[PDB]
Amino acid sequence: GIVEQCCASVCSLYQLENYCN
Amino acid sequence: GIVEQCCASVCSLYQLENYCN
Amino acid sequence: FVNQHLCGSHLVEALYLVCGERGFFYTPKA
Amino acid sequence: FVNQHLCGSHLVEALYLVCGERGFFYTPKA
Repeated sequence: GIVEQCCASVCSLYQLENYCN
Repeated sequence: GIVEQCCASVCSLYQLENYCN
Repeated sequence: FVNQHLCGSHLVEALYLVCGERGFFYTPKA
Repeated sequence: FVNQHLCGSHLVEALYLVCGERGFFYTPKA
């Protein structure tokens, strides 16, 4: 999930864009 | 939509909570 | 703090504060 | 600005900046 991938671990642009509509 | 209801017009708690999961 | 004009990052912050753990969806074209 | 630890309102702000017009969904329990 977004918190585990981007807060608990270092985020990435790939990860973030998976949550755009 | 959220922008028309809460930015272009005055928001409300009812409106905002319609967009919680 | 919710009964005002909330635009842009201000709107997103309000959703964050109000929705808490549930999270939310922000769609400015629908 | 995206390749770091992004928590809380910081994460939501990044999604806002990156996703732009498309908007996004923020789900911290999935």
